[PDB]
Amino acid sequence: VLLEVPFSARGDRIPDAVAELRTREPIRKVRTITGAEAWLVSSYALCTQVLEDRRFSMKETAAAGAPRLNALTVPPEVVNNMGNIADAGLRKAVMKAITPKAPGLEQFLRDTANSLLDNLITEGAPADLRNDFADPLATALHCKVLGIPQEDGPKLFRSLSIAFMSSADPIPAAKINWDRDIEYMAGILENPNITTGLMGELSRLRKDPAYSHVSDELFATIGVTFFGAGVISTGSFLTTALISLIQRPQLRNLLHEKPELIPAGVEELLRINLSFADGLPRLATADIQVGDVLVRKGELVLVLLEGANFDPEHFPNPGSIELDRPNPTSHLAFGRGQHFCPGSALGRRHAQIGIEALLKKMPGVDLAVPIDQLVWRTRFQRRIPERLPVLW
Ligand code: HEM
Ligand SMILES: Fc1ccc(-c2ccc(/C=C/Cn3ccnc3)cc2)cc1
Repeated sequence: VLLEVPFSARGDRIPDAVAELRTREPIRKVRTITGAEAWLVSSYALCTQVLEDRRFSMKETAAAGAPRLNALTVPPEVVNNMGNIADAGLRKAVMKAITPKAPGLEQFLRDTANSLLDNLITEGAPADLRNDFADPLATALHCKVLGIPQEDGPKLFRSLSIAFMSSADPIPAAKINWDRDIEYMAGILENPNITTGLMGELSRLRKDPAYSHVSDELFATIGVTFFGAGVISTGSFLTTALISLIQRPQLRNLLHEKPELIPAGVEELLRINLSFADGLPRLATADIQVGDVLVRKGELVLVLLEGANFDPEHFPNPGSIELDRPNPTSHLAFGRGQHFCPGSALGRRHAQIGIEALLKKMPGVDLAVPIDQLVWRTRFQRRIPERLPVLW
């Protein structure tokens, strides 16, 4: 049979097959869960080529009749969300609202992490570091960043186990949740009490004549999409980074003893992270040579992030965490090119503060079950354990 993607939902180890593929066929034909054919790209060189050539288009993946990685979970126009934000003149305001350096935000993150951890310690081991630490921390962070009530976070969070599904077919619950969450964000924009964060700023610009013909639809869409992408990405990254750290007691102890090394540690944890369950999809808008393959206009290309990030040509001894690499931020964990993650700095800070807090409170943190007992979520856009049971 034609090789099927994805290879494994496990986020604790890279399949031996990725390295064989990278060496022998760094661009290779595969079949996606929809039955469509696609080109899987797995070397640093070819992954960077695709992501830096805008003729491999994110927007066009949404075209009717295209070969699909998975079913849309947002309206087709929303696949071009960042381009819509740019065209509306809103990129700078969005970026300023989501920087980790906003006054009080870092201290809020620290206080929230420490309170979550104190609750776990009071209750006693075992603790679930995903559902009762990493995801709540992500959720609290994004409510603060958006300027919305903390008590609204849990309901918004509960859309995400459906919103970020990677499904062969359209998902009826995804539309129900999308429409409801859009209505929530539209109400937020009409709420005079919402004056801070991303939604407070968007509410102001919505009433500013310089933005008078931006649609109410776009303003609410920004709220739903930034909450969803930010929460799912940060909660999932921190969860799987904590596994990688628990798997490395020598590194855990070093970062505990020398917390000034945590930023370098988080950068390597980003590099080796397996959180993205599928390659990043793009549709060719011209015939383009990629390695030994002439990709044809209309074909689907999938950029495998761990293909690039474990490439031994670019990252020697790729499975080893090294805090002194000469090319440390040159990984693709945040993508590359036109669609580079707009939340990258906030995502770094969320993980840095979360790990700093956990190592101080739980220096002896260890898995409370054998690692093979973790239950890896399937048919999802991220690789995550359903529960992360730890002791300390
Ligand atoms: C460790 C945390 C995160 C990781 C690993 C991550 C990863 C990524 C990656 C790989 C992309 C590129 C997708 C592509 O090119 O197809 C991306 C884009 C995106 N990220 Fe993140 N992200 C993180 C945190 C965040 C946060 C905190 C936010 C917002 C608050 C965010 C919002 C977005 C959005 C809206 C896009 C789409 C950009 C576009 O279409 O041009 N992400 N992210
Ligand atoms: F009910 C729902 C349905 C869908 C969503 C939803 C889906 C996708 C994105 C954004 C993906 C872009 N992206 C690429 C890499 N990381 C992130 C945002 C929100 C939220 C609630």
